[PDB]
Amino acid sequence: MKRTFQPSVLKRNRSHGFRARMATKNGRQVLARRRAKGRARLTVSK
Amino acid sequence: MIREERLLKVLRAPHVSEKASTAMEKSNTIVLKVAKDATKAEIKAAVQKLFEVEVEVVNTLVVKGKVKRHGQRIGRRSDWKKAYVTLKEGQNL
Amino acid sequence: MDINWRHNQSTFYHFTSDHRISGWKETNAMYVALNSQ
Amino acid sequence: AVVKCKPTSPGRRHVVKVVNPELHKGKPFAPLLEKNSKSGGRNNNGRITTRHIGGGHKQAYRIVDFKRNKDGIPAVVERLEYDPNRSANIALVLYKDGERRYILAPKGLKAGDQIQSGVDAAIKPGNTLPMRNIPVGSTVHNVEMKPGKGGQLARSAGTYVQIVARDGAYVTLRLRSGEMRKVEADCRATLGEVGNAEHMLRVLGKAGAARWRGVRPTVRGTAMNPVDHPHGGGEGRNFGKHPVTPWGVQTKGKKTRSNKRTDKFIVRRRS
RNA sequence: GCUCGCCGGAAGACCAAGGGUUCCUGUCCAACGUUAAUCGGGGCAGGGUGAGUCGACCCCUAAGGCGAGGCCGAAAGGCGUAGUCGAUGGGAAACAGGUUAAUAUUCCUGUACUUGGUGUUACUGCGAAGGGGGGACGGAGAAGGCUAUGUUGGCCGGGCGACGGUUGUCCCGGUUUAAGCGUGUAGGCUGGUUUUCCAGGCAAAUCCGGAAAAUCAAGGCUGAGGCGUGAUGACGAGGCACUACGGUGCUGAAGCAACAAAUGCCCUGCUUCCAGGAAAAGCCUCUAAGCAUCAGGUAACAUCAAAUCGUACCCCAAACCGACACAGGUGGUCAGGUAGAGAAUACCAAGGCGCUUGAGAGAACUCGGGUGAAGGAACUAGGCAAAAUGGUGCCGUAACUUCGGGAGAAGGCACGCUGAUAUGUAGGUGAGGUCCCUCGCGGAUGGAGCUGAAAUCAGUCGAAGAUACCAGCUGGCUGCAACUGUUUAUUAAAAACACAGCACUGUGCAAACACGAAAGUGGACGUAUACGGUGUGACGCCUGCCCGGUGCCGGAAGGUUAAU
RNA sequence: AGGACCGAACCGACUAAUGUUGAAAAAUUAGCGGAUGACUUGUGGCUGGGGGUGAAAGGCCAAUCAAACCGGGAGAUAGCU
Repeated sequence: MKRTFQPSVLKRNRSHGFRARMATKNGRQVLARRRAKGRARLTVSK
Repeated sequence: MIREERLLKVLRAPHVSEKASTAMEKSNTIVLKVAKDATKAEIKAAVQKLFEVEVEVVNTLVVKGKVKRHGQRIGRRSDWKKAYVTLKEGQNL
Repeated sequence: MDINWRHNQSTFYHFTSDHRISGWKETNAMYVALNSQ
Repeated sequence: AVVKCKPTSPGRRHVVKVVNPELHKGKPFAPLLEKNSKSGGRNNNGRITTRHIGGGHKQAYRIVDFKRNKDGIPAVVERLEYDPNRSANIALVLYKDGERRYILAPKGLKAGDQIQSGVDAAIKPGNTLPMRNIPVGSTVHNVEMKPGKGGQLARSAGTYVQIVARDGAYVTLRLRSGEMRKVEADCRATLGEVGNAEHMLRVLGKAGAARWRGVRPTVRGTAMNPVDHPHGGGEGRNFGKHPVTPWGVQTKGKKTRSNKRTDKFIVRRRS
């Protein structure tokens, strides 16, 4: 059956990637919480 | 021209294997590990000027590093670059 | 194995399915309730 | 020429076509075409603002000359063409100085026919000229509402506007609505009536024909739940309410004009 | 290794996405593998991915994103002009053969092609975020010409055969060759050329558009395939010499023709139909400012450059998405034989597999199937399930009907094999020869050869000739819904939703209406034959009475009536 | 010609049986509907929570939907167990 995760790298990055978190106020606050929690990978880039 | 300070840092090791060996003893090509940011003009110039031979053409691939592990600790090795340097008819090394 | 066992015990903790008991177990409880009314 | 299709396969049983042998079978004139991307009924916020729109055939826009600015230069009608963006047909015309333009095609106008815009134009159908020079009681289409702006009244097929008065700097116009409106008399207008009247006689026949003009289905309000439409719910068919829009405003009677700026120009509302 | 079975429009082959070393070799069997394991997609180590031509990057753009200024907004921020990004689309160029354990249009051999830089030489008006062309583009249908590919004959090499026969109307195998370059064909489109003039293409224009003449009747554009060359080369069934028996080298015959033939190519064509079918760059042209014995343009030759990243391997799956080595999901490409209308179906080729627990026994019972005396719905909520029907041709076919249907109504008959008509016909294709020449990829004649239905008559076999697989059960009365469609992903596919059609009502354009503190945007580059809302729901005959209540529309006299 | 007819791919999901600590958190097998269209599909884009989208089922919005998920107010409150 066709499950929910149908992967695509270009949609992974355009959607949840770094240049797209940095592109706005609230994604920069996301990166700030991931750095402050101290996190090995911030976004999902590769 | 390429400066000689750049041109010394490019070639890194001769690559020893059996594909390399049959490339030397069968098709004049010496195979050698180069700098990761080394272009084909740099490798050609560096073999022209550091082994004093005449290079016909260079073919460069980039080899991806293998994820090994020690114990239960993984790690990728490291990517390197391998240059197939096709020499002319007059060569030794 | 321990991590997979904790997550695979954590599978039906937030479910919704009402005809299946506990999210997964097949039954006849629809007919039992419906016949009780 | 309207044509009833023979009833092979339902779907064709009720179709009436409006065929026109004088339309150009071929490609339109290219440098008066441009891209016309379809929207889906959705504004710059992405949201559906006008419902029921979407799909349909790909269409290219045709720059139709509504202004009719080339004054005094005659133009022969080169051909007539199908325009997908309108109810009427468009005539491709060729001015004497070698410029082609598309105009709305009036009623009698065929290929090889002289039209002429401007003040000293002859009064005959196809000639755009200001309404202080048109006689009272003449059918007139493609009417401007502000001088220099372009035609906006009576553009849709089979539609005309009658000039009934010339009191001063204004002309009283019986719009196709039935409404009497004052327009400034310097506003150009094209003589005759616009010419595909039989457009209204076609009957479409099946559901997919509506679909291919870009008209998605219309779910009626009473078939929904109360969360969706004010008509909603009720255990079989159940209306019981005064009929409203999906936003609660009364349909079936309730007047929704509020302008106050253009009420000066309305002599009598429609009836 | 020999047999046996399974897939073969896939369970073969090649990719994209996705993964990321799973690829290949050596080595180990702890754990992983639903068993054992010497094996493995497991552990460990080593190896492996070679590009001017493939793809990305790059040039150009769609939807859409972002957006200097800007308009707007308590702040955050919204929208958006110039612009700038964004492929799933447009834009230069390589093919055959060989090779590795593992890469190959990348390496090697042979033969090519493309775009830029620079230099020389000959001629020369060049020049844009500007003008024009072009790129540039729908659905369906129909043939015609081809090819891939296949079949048969010829040729060449080999065999004459475990059991009757098999020197022949016999058996097995091979019969392959590309890009590029040259020619220009079956088609398809368009009249061509010269001169003058002009309110158009923001300016200019020799370009485009337009208006006059004059002359010629042809020119041009495009185009599959074939043919020639590439190629006296490669490949080639097989033999020969050594053989770490794994193979390794050497040598190597024929290498043709006929017919059939695509869903591929001519074809972005042609015919037709409404529902009227991207953009921008490369490309070709025109000039403006400027530069004008310079620069630049064109042509030939030479020379240099073409960087960077991807390239392993799986990819309908044990490697991706499904927690699993999960009976599920996953886009594109190639598509042989026989029978067949066919990409169905049966059996097969190439190729790949036998599904990572086995050995027995042959109880009840469960599951998947086969058959069944007599009866034949008596079962049951209900013919649920099963059984039955099932092909092609011809005959024949009712009520009712919107004249289309109903209709494949219903119901029948024929069907294999052999021989003759006819040493294979009708038809298709069509050589050599002959005739003419505007002479060749020509047309006329001619029929050799190949292919080849279908029908009748005669005979013969079986219980049965649509023999397997595949492949309608039919009829009568009636409710609802007109019809095709849509819907409760995961107990409801329906009479429900939709629908064409009808009506009412709003709406005069800065439209009503909707999203939006606003700007703005959709409505719509539309304009009342249009658009929005509401109900009803093809079609036919129709749609009666009630305005007291609630709503809406209209009226303005009087009563009451806020801020002030 | 056709929201035409029969029928594969392709899309679907009408019936039955199995399965129901499944091979599978919705499938398999045998039949079944559509199959040139209101079709189907790939790649990208847009719409967002009292909001979207809806041929309307209160359906769908990441195995979640009469108001998603995450985090916080938050140790809500619980005359009840």
